[PDB]
Amino acid sequence: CPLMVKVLDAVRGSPAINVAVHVFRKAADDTWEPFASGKTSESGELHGLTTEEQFVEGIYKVEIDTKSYWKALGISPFHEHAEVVFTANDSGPRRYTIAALLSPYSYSTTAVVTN
Amino acid sequence: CPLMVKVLDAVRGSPAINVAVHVFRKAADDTWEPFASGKTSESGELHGLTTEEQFVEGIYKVEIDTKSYWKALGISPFHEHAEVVFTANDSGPRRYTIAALLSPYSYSTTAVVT
Amino acid sequence: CPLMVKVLDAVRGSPAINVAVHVFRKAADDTWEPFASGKTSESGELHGLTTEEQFVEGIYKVEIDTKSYWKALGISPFHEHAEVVFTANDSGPRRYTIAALLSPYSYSTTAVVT
Amino acid sequence: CPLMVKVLDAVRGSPAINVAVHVFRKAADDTWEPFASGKTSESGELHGLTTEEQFVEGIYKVEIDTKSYWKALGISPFHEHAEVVFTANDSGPRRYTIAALLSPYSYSTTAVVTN
Ligand SMILES: O=C(O)c1ccccc1Nc1ccccc1C(F)(F)F
Repeated sequence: CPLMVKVLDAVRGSPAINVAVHVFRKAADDTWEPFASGKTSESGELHGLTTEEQFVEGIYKVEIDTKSYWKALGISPFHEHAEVVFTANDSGPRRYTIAALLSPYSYSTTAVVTN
Repeated sequence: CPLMVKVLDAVRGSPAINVAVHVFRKAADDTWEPFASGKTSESGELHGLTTEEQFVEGIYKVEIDTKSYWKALGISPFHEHAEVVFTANDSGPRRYTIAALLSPYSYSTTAVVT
Repeated sequence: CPLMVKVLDAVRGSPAINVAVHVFRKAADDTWEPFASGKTSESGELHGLTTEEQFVEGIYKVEIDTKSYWKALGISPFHEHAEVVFTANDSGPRRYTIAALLSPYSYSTTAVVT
Repeated sequence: CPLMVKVLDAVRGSPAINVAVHVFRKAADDTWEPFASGKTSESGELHGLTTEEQFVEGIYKVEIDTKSYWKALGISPFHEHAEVVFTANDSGPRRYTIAALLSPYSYSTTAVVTN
C-alpha cells in the first residue's frame, strides 16, 4: 500500500469514518486528473487507493471532504475541504501515509514517508 | 481589514517571515481567479489584502507558498504549498483571520472569525 | 511583557475567552511554586503576567484550565488541562508567546520567541 | 492493550523512535506515583504499558520526554517534555490511544477512545 490516508476527529476523539477522499495527479497540461478515490473505514483509514506500478512520480493532490463530514454531524465547518498537495516518488518509490486531524475550524495534517 | 493571514514557524519558534500568499476567489465558471496576494511581514502577518467592499460572499482559496519558505531555510518540505479553502458567509459583521503553523512535513491551520 | 499567553477555540473558530491560566516556576526543591495567574481576555489573550525583572531564568509551567472551558460550553473534554513546561533561557532580549489551539479531545501548542 | 502511545516527528515525516514515556497515576494524596514506562518502537508506538486489570479508574499523566528526543537530533527544543493528563475509565474500561505530533517549538496531541 503505497498511499494511505488516515483521518481522525478531534471533537469526538475517534477515527473520522466515511470521509470521502479524492486523489488527483497533475497532468502534463497542469490540470488535475482523477487518480483514485474512496471513503475512510471504521478505523478512519483508507487503503488500496493505488498500486506501486500505477503510483508514478508526479504531483498529487489528496482532497478530504471535511465539509460533508461535519455537516453530517450537525456542525457548521469553516473549510470546504482539506487539501494536501505533494510531489511523490521523485527519488524512487516511497510509501506515503497522509494523516489529518479534524476540528470544525481547524485541521492539522502530517505525512509519514517510508522506504 | 476583513481578511488577515498569519503564519508561524514550528521549527524555529518564530513568525514565518516573507512567506508568499495568494488569495483566489472562485469564479462563476468554477475557476480560481486572482483576488489578492502579498508576503507576510516581520510579525508573520499579512494585512490589507482586501476591503469590506471588495470582499463579497463567495468561495475563497488562500494559498501559502510553504515550499519556498522551507527551501530558503535549507529544509526539504513535504508539501508543495498549504491551501485553505473556505466560504465567506458575510452574515453579520465578521473579520477573518487565517492562521497556519508550519513544520517541514506538517502544518496546522485554523480560522478565527470575530 | 516578557510572557504572554494566547488561547484559541478550534470548534467555534474564536478566541478562547475567560480561560484560567496558572503559571508556576520550579523551585530549588523541585517543587512548583505559584508565579502568576489570570484569565484570557475577549481576544483570548493574557498579558501582564510578569515583568522582565521578575521573570528570571528557570523552568516554568503554564497550566491552561481547558477542562473548565469546555464544561462551560457543554462539551465533555478529554484532558484535565493543558500544560506547557519550558525553560526560560534569557540569553538575549526575548519575549515569550505561548499559544494553544483547543479542541475537546486535542490541543496544539506552540511557542513564539522573539 | 488499554493504553497505547504513538509519537510522530513533524520535521522528518517519520515515527518518533526511542522516545521515553512515563505514565503516572494520581495517588490518594494528590501525588503522582509511577504507573508504567517505556520507549516508542520503530513504528513510533508504545504498547504493553498496562493491563485491563491494572488500569483502574483514576487520573493519569503521560509524560513524553520530547526534550531528549530533539537533543539527540541536534535540535534545541522549547519544551521540557509533553504532558497529557486525563481521567480514565471513569465510566467503565475504555481503550486509549494517546498520540502526539512533535516539532521543536510545538506539539499537538489527540486522544482516540474506544470501547
Ligand atoms: O501562536 C500564535 O501566537 C497565534 C496567534 C493568532 C492566531 C493563531 C496563532 N497560532 C496557531 C496557528 C495555527 C494553528 C495553531 C496555533 C496555536 F497552537 F498556536 F494556537
